[PDB]
Amino acid sequence: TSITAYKSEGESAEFSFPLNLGEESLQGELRWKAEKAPSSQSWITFSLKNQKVSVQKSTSNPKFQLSETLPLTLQIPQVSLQFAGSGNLTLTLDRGILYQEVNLVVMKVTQPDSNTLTCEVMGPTSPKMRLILKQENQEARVSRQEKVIQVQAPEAGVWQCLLSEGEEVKMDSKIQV
Repeated sequence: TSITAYKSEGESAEFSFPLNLGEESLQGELRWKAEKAPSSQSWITFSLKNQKVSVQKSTSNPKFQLSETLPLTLQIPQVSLQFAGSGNLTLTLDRGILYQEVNLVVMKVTQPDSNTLTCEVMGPTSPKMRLILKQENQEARVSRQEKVIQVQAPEAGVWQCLLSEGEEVKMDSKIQV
């Protein structure tokens, strides 16, 4: 089921749904819940006929983009902490309602003044997930088990910011301070 896409702001998230591509025709719908402003209405309606995907009136916020053919890739295109959350991609009567869960977690690293270095993430994170601000190739300076960690008066250099679950680093992002 589930699929998670980890991205730094300003990047593209692209999900790929690669299931049982026979001669199928579908009606498909994707609806999204953006994490802090859960203003319901995000969706895209599309249809499949002969391997050509098509969109029946979609939404515009975020601008979901669908692949005009198989394989059915949905791409949210210039990610932002404000679009992180998750949604389900319902597929239809292929034979029944086939479904997929989809998520997007977003990281934002900033140097707000020069006392501050910040790293914040938004979206669906496990609680065995911690944020880490490190110097480019050195060791973790801060490793807090929160969603926004901060570092006081960072030494000039490449800092890196990482999201890890267990010994698994889900993602990272660098900044030159």
